[PDB]
Amino acid sequence: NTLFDDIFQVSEVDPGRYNKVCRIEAASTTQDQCKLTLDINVELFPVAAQDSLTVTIASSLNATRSWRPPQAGDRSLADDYDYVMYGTAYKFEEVSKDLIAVYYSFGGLLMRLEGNYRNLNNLKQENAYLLIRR
Amino acid sequence: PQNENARAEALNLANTDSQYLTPTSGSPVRGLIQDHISAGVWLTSKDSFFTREQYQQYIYGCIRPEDGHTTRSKIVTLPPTIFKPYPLWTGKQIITTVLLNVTPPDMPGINLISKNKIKNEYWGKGSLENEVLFKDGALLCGILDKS
Amino acid sequence: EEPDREKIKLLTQATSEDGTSASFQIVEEDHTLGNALRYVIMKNPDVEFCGYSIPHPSENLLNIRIQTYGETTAVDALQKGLKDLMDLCDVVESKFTEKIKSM
Amino acid sequence: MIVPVRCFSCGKVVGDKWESYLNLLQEDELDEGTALSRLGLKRYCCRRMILTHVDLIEKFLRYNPLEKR
Amino acid sequence: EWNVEKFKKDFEVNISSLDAREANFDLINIDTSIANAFRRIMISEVPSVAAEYVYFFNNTSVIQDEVLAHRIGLVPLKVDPDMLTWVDSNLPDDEKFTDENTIVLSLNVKCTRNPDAPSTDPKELYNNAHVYARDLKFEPQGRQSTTFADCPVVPADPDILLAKLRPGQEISLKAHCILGIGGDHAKFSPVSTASYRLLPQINILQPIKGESARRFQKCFPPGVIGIDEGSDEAYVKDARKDTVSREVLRYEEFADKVKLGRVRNHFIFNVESAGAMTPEEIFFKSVRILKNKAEYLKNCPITQ
Repeated sequence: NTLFDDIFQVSEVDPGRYNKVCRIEAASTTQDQCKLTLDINVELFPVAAQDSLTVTIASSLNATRSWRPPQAGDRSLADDYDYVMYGTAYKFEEVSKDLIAVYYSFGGLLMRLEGNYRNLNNLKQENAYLLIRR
Repeated sequence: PQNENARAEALNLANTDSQYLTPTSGSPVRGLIQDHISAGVWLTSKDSFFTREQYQQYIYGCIRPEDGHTTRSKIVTLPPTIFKPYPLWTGKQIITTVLLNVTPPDMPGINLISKNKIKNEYWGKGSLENEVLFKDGALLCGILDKS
Repeated sequence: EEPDREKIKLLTQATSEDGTSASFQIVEEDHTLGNALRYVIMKNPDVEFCGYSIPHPSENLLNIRIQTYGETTAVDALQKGLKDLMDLCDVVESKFTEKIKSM
Repeated sequence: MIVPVRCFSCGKVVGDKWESYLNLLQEDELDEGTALSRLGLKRYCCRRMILTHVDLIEKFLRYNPLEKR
Repeated sequence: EWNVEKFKKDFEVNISSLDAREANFDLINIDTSIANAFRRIMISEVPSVAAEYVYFFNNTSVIQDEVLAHRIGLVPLKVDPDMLTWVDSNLPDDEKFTDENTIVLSLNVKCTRNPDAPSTDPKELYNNAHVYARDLKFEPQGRQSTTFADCPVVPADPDILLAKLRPGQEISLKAHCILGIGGDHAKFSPVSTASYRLLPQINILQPIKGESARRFQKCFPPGVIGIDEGSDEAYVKDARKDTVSREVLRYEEFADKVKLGRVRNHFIFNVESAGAMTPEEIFFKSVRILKNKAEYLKNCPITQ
């Protein structure tokens, strides 16, 4: 099930002493409170500045057991996007009144959200798939 | 030594596992030394990405179930942190897997907030690779050092 | 006749009840065959885990470990791998024979 | 002493090239760089085996206990 | 997905040069683990013939006995392997060296003084002052006087200087030459260097035509980069000629407009020879050792 969905607008792409990973600052286009900080593998999914990415956070992909490499005949929620990660939430922080930051770690590639209403669906789970299109 | 009274003392009282902390001030005296320090700054880095044949080879290169390293008799692994464009594992996710296989199964993972020796400015803008975070036995942040 | 039962040896302490997960130990081997055989076993869509390992450099012993998903034991996946590495050296021999005669 | 039969790093036979080398320097008056490349040594590991040999056997052979003087 | 038919369609061999001593060729679309195994066996597992036991009867030279035995072992003999069988190192010396395992070489040199007219060169001054590898004589023991009569045993490099003498000194030895592999000792290694390199890839990103191509010419070996105009401006003529020196990366004009990668499945093997076998033949002999190295495990009972 989808826990979060928005269209973000990349402002800054910073390499910063790395060869494969960039740090991505992205503000949203629907609300005015949610910013996005994200590390992506820029060798696999190249991002330039002033790009418009469709960031989705899902809970699973559309009764399985564990990860197993795909075959002919699979059918998943990842079939829509271009770049899927999988990580954990490790920190909640209320930035002010009516702002909540959630922090994600994708194996060491970090993500920080912001905004207010997401007590509805973002949780402290050990599992969140994260999907960027286009 | 030449009898079972002296074998039992050299395995339970004078063994190297009970000499981890020194009695002088309670500090640890055992740990890895030169190339292993300078490999953890490369392996637990953020550029370190490994494919499935690389990931599974590094886990069995260090952990043999035949020598009794595992606590499960079967090497368990983790899902990759990048699914779609090519399935890839991360070098911190290898440190997570080897703690998963050698620590006993019926306990919770380790929870630890420590630091490195390496300042955040050496990694670029906005990095948090000086805070070391273990959460339920998963290395989520920071490289690993002599510290 | 009588074969050589000292070469390949299934380590029964790390072999599961099903047979789907096993360990092997080969005498007088190193990275030469163990890396080439691990590559061919990992092209099986039924192998869940595979890796070779050399315990100490000073003895010539090669541990390889296969874990399948099921529906094929780790002995069946070892010998599909040795058969597909016999076949892979017949392709290299044929292309190199044809191309010396093509000069 | 005498020229090494093989090179230490590569393993090329090098021991057949010491008298050829001293004639490329003496007769042809080549420099050492051209003389090594006409002998077919071109890895720098195989170059230093002929380039840098001392040949002390010529200094040992003057002490012969089996002949007079 | 991977298969053996899917490997046969993509695999290519391009043979660059072939000679009696060295051989360059390419292996396209193969894995590094397989190509490292071919490089491995050629250095370490392809057997060859070299002197193993040396029996000095007299050695009154300057060179020590154990030093002179070591130098004889390193001499590459032009014996074809598969003419010999393998020795059996457990049953003792009265039963171990047969004529089908062993090739006997002998050396019998005496130095005398030459009566000459003149600080003079010792070829004109002593007799048999230098001992070469061509002074090793093949003694055809047993029934293999007729199967080595087609082509007798000779060193592959006959001008290897073994010893130097002065008059009064002599060397009388007799060496048994046996079959062995290069993992045991490096004298059995049939290759002077079996090695490969991976194909260099030079990715130009932005067009760097003009005089910024004339100085981009010079940051590479000469045949590597070409120029036509602003059209067909600066391109890779031959990305095989390049030594990966990274000389273009220390100029700030090109630090953004080029990359240096590799083509990962395209290997460039350079196989030389110590002399006994042609280098195209110890590549076949390597790819068949790896094949039999797997047959012997397939056809073997899984123990316990």
